[PDB]
Amino acid sequence: KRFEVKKWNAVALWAWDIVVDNCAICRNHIMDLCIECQANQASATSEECTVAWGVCNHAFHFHCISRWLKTRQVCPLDNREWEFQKYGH
Amino acid sequence: VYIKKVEARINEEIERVMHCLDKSTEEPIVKVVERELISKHMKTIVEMENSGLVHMLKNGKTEDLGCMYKLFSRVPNGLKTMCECMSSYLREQGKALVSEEGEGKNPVDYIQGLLDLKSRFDRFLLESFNNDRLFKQTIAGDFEYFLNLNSRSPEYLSLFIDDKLKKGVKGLTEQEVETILDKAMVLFRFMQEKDVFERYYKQHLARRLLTNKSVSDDSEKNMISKLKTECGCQFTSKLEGMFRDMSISNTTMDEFRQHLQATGVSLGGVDLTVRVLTTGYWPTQSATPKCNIPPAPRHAFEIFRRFYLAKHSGRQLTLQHHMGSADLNATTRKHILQVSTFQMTILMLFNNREKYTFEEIQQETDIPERELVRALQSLACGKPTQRVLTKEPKSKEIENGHIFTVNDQFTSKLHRVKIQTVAAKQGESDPERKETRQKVDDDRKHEIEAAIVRIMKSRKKMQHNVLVAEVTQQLKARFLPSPVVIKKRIEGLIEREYLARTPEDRKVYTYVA
Ligand SMILES: [Zn+2]
Ligand SMILES: [Zn+2]
Ligand SMILES: [Zn+2]
Repeated sequence: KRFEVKKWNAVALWAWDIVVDNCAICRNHIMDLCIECQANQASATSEECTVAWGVCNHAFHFHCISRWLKTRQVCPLDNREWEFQKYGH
Repeated sequence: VYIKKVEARINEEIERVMHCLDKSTEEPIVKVVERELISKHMKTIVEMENSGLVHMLKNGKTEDLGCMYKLFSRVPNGLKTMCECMSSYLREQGKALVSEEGEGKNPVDYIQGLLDLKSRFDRFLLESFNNDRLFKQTIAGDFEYFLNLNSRSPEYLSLFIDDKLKKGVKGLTEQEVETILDKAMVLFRFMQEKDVFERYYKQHLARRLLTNKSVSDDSEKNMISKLKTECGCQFTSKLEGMFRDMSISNTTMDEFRQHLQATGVSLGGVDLTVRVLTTGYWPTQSATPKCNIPPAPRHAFEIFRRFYLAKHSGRQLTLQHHMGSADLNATTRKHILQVSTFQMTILMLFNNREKYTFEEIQQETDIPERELVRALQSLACGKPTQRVLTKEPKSKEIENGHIFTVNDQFTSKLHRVKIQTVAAKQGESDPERKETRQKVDDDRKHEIEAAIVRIMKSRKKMQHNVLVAEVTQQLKARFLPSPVVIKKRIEGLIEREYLARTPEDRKVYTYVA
C-alpha cells in the first residue's frame, strides 16, 4: 500500500450503567422530564429539569438526585460521595 | 522645574526660621506657606498641559514622581487629587488598550501588553510612592473597573497563560518564569467573571493534555499551585482529579499492552496509545461523531472495548473522532505523516481507491457535515508548499466534483513531518463564542441554585429582598449578581417541595427536606 498507519492515539470515553432508558431514581428515562415534573410544560417557570452528571460518571435527572440528597448522601448505585461535575446531557 | 524651586524655597525658609528666629517658630509659618503654595498650585500644575502629571508619568520620569509624592504628602487632599489624576490616566490608557472596535488582535500580545503596563505601574509605585496604600487601592479599583469592560478579557488571559505554559522557549530559566506567573496572577486578582476564566482554563488544559505531552512536566504543577493560592480550594482540586484520571488512563494503557504482548494476538493493535477519560471531567466535543474506522485501528479499538466491558464490566466505550492524533507511515524515502484523527478515514478511502471527490467521501462515509469540510480544507485549501493532498480544480471555495491527488513535497527534511493546520490563530468565531456563553450561563444558573439550596437550609428566611443580598455577597467574588436572573430563577422552585418558598405566604419558609 501507499499509506499505512503505525501509531494511534485514540481517546476512549466511558460511562457507567446509568440505564439511559430508566432513571435509577425515578425510572422514567435519562431525559424527558421526571416523576415530579411529568408533563413537559407543567408550569415550568424557567428553572431547569436537565440531567446531572457526577464525579462517578453516573447520570440522573437534576430534580431526582437534588431531592435524593435529603434522603441519603452516597450515590445509590455505589458508595461514592456524589459530585455535580456536569449539568445537562 | 517648579517643584525643585518650591522645595528649595521651603528648605531655605525653614532654615532661616530655625536659625534666625525663635525656637519653635515653624508651625504657623510652614502651615501658611503650604496653604499658599501647594493648595493653589495643586489644582492646575498637574493637569493643564506641558509636562504636568500625566505627561511626566507617560514618559517614565521616576525622579519627578518621587519628588511630587514627597512634596504633596505634607499638604492634605494632595494625595487624593494625585490618585484621582493617576486613575484618570489609567482609565484612558485602558480604554485605548481594551478597545474592541477592530478585528485582528492577538490575544497573547494583548495580555502581554496589559501585564507589561501593570508591571510598569507597579515599578513606578515601588520606586516613587514608597508603597502607599492609597495608590495601591486606587490602581486596584481602576483595574477592576476597566478590565471587566469586555467579556473576552478572561478568555484572552487564559490564552496568554496557555501560550506561556505550552513551552518556555522565552525565559528558559525559572526566575523570570516565576516572576511572569506572579505578575499574571496579580493581574488576574483585579478581575471579575471568574467562571469564564475557569471554563477557558479547563479547555486549555484539555487542549494541552490531549496533545503532544512533555510540555513542561513541572511548570503545569507550579501553575496549579498559583491558581489554588489565588482562586481558592474550588476547581483546582477538580483539575487535580482530571490529572489523576489521566494517570489511571496511562497506567491502564501500558498494562493492557503488556497483557496483549503476553497473549500475542494483538493484530490491529500495533504501537497503540489509548487514553481512558471520564465524561464529567472532559466535555463532549460536539455530538460524539461517528464514521467508518480504518480496518486495523477498528480492530484495536474493538479489543480495547472488550477489555473495558469485561474487567471494568459497565464502562460504555463510546467511539469518537474529534480527539487524538496518529502517525501515518508514507512512502525516495519513508516519511511518516501525522493525522489528528480527522484525515484517517479520507486517506484510508484514498488507499482503498484513489480518484475520489466530495460525493465519494460524503456518500460512503456517513461523516458529520461541517467538521468534514474543516478537515477537507485543512488537507488541501490554504496549504503551504507541503501539500499532501492536491486537487486539479485549484480554487479557494470547495466544490463537489473535484479530484484529489498526492504530491511528493521533498521540502520535509525529516521522516516525521506533521500537518498542524489545527490550533491556528485565535479566531474565536461567533458560533463557538455563543455556545460557550450559553454553557457558562447554565453554569451560573446551577451555581446560584446549588448555593441557595446549600446555604439557606441552615439560615433564616427572607420577606422581600433579605436573602438575595447574602446570596449575592457569597457570589461577589465569582461573577455579577445578575439581579433579574436570580429573581426569575428563585421563583421557579415553587412548583414542588424542598423549600417551595411560597410567594403569597412570604412569612415563613418550609425548613424541611
Ligand atoms: Zn429521574
Ligand atoms: Zn423535574
Ligand atoms: Zn455514582
